[PDB]
Amino acid sequence: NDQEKAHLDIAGSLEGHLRFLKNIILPVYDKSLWDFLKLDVTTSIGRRQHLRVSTAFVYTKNPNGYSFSIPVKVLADKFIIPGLKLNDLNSVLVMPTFHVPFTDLQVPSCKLDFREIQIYKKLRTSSFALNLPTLPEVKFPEVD
Amino acid sequence: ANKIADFELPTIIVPEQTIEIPSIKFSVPAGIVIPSFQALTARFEVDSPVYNATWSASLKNKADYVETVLDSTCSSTVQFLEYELNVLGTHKIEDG
Repeated sequence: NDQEKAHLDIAGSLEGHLRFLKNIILPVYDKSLWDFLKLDVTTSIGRRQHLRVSTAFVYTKNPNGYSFSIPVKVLADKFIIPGLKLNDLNSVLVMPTFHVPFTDLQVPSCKLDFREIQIYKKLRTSSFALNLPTLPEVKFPEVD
Repeated sequence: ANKIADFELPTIIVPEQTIEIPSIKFSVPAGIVIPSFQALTARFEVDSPVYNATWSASLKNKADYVETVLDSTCSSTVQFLEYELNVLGTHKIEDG
């Protein structure tokens, strides 16, 4: 199962030594097995006997086919998507930086759009810790 | 400890530790990608030296027509058990 095709294949092999049973005679026909079958190999004497079964299922699909995807614009460091232009709410909201007390978290500003969708490719979080004397202070370094 | 048993505890100094936070990734859908039907093949085969049979069904979709090919062959030790059936059907759709 991949993005190209679907493949289901099952095989079975049966081997035996059904030799003593190929040597049977039909008294009602007054003729033997292989005589009535008119087959000698594997049938007259009975050699190593085999049975093979094979099942193959293949479906072909296109990796693109019908691809309906949302249009996304990538300029430098932000993805801009032309969402539905419904002029009902405000135009754009700017959330400046905010400092969380009792820690050192630095959240950068954001610009959220109503008509379109703007997302920032990279988000940067500064390092911050606590103030615990004679205790193991867990300092979290910056993450992008 | 010295107050209770005149024996002070050994001093333990447990240093810095570095805890790993794995690089986590969340993948969210963007759009639908529904593949187009091109070909479907189903083959069944049985082999025995008294009976060898093979059926093959092939359903193809080319341009605006679906083709369907059916093969059914069989062989045996009796001179009236070995047959071949073939079927070819083309169905072209033009605006209904």
